[PDB]
Amino acid sequence: IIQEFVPGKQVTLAHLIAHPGEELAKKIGVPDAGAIGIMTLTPGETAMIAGDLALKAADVHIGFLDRFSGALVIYGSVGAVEEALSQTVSGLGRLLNYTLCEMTKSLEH
Amino acid sequence: MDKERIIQEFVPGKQVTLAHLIAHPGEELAKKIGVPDAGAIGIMTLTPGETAMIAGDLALKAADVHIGFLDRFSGALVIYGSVGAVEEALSQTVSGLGRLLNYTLCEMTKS
Amino acid sequence: RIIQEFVPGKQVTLAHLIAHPGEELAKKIGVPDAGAIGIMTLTPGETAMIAGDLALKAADVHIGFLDRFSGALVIYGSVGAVEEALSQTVSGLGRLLNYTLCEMTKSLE
Amino acid sequence: IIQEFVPGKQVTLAHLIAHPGEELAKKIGVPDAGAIGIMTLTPGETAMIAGDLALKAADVHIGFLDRFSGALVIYGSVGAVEEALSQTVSGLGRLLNYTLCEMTKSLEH
Amino acid sequence: MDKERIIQEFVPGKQVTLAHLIAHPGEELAKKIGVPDAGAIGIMTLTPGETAMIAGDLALKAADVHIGFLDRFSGALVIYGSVGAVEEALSQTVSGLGRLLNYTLCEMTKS
Amino acid sequence: RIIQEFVPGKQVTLAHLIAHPGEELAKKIGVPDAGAIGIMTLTPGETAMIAGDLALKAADVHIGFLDRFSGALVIYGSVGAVEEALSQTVSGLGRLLNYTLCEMTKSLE
Ligand SMILES: [Cl-]
Ligand SMILES: [Cl-]
Repeated sequence: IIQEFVPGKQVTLAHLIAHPGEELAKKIGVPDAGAIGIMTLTPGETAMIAGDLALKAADVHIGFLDRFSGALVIYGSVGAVEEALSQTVSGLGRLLNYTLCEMTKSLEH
Repeated sequence: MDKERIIQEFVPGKQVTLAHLIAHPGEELAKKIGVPDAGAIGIMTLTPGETAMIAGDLALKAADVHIGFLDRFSGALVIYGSVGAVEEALSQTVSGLGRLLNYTLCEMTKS
Repeated sequence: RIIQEFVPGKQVTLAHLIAHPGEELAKKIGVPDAGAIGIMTLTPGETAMIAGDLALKAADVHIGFLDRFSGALVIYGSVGAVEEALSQTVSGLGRLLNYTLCEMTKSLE
Repeated sequence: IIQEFVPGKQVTLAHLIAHPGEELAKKIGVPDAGAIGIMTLTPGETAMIAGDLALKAADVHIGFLDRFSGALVIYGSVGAVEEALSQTVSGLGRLLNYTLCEMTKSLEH
Repeated sequence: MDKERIIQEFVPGKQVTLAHLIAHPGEELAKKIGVPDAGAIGIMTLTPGETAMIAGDLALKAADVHIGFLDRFSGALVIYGSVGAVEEALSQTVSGLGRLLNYTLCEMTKS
Repeated sequence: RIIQEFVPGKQVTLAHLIAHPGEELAKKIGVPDAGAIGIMTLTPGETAMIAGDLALKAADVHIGFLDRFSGALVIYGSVGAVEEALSQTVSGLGRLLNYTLCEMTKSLE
């Protein structure tokens, strides 16, 4: 039989990369910051909503925001990126009842 | 052994997944989204994706908003204007899709 | 484990008769102040033109809305004409093209 | 468990509309021709391949060709559109092993 | 009763579905596809869609072809050039995706 | 009948060690004439940067290829370094982020 589909509302991951470094940062065209934070979101348009939440949560900036894939990549100090990721995931839960993920981190060194 | 392949038919459901008002997006976010800075940006996700065209027309007729972009393949509709205008456009677009085309609807949400 | 090869289904998802919409509702929908309005949705969306042709060939109706890709068709005319157009279009899509079909629905105020 | 997916190669329909008429033709932005032929194809890029096969099969022209949906809409005389549809479906089968459909028609009147 | 909703995880397979040479497309078709008239147009479909970027780079390095368009969301790659160049680019792109990235491959086909 | 709400899975689909590629193969791939090349593919594609960081943090490797969206990562360095980077990256994606994992594969000529 025909299967009917719609997008789910999900944060697939929300990951803090501490001190990614020059090589990695250049490859993805983001500043060589203290941290880069990456979120994968469904539907893809969520990246626009998440970008707003991140910017208002902490002193971070947007590396890139892609409505197609749903990727949101932010950068700034390690503490600011951690706070922005945490508040963005929690806000998507509170405002829009997203299925959430745990905040994960890759430490410096 | 290679995985078995099976042909599967799929149809999109008729659903508005997001209808969200971003109040006071700021310059950085507006530039990254790729629309002019405005009082508000409205974000909709439509399934089937092609409903974005009808949704854009409903939005324009409801209030003094502008189309940022409309993507019939991904199902995105992004509008901008005043907070009040964007709110009204989102509300009336969702209502219209429900009333006239029997869409499953989401709540109108706001940041 | 299997690999699913995705292909589109053919489905009529709405086939609705609005008997005597009246001046205000006709204006809202964007059609003349007709005896009836008929609203159909189907997928694939580009096949709305197929439904449009079947409706026109079936009865003395006119097209209020049809485009290339939306999968929505709005027709208008007398109640009998719109009823016949909807009935023959749904039946035709099922018989000729093996669409999965919804029930006809109607509103009268 | 995670479901893995890829596109299938399918002609979902291949439909000849004889004498669609001014109203329908204007709505879809195609000339008011003797016939309009519509094919739905997966993957969507197939519409580009099908367009070539149709144009070389008969004296038809392309109304529109959409790589996103996979729609191919052609126009011309009833006989030319019938031949182009028939040869396009058969060619996709021979050249690319597409899953095919039956050719369908909506008659004049 | 409303239909039950179930969240389902999906992943794209790694597959080249089409790698097709359109010889002598003609002016009408080239215009509708939206590329210059050339001796040939090459059409590829990639899954995951994002592989279109790597595929375009493989194509350019293999032969004197040009990118018509490359769509990382739909998985489309459309190239153009001489029949010989397009044939070589399609062949080497498919081969490279298989050899280096373990893609499931289609046959190189031609009209 | 059910409505499926689609969300992306997390999967590592290739994790391959090429020991002593040699001058010609290194040039073909586009990296220095290193002791080893490591090739990974994963989805969602934008998460290649996560793998890149884990690889760099794990061992003395360099990134030959990484971009924003492709889901492909190429690293290079000594055989031991590339082996360690691949092993720790695959393990890390599984443990930290609950990716579904493939087996490590290797080629030596
Ligand atoms: Cl910083
Ligand atoms: Cl004609």
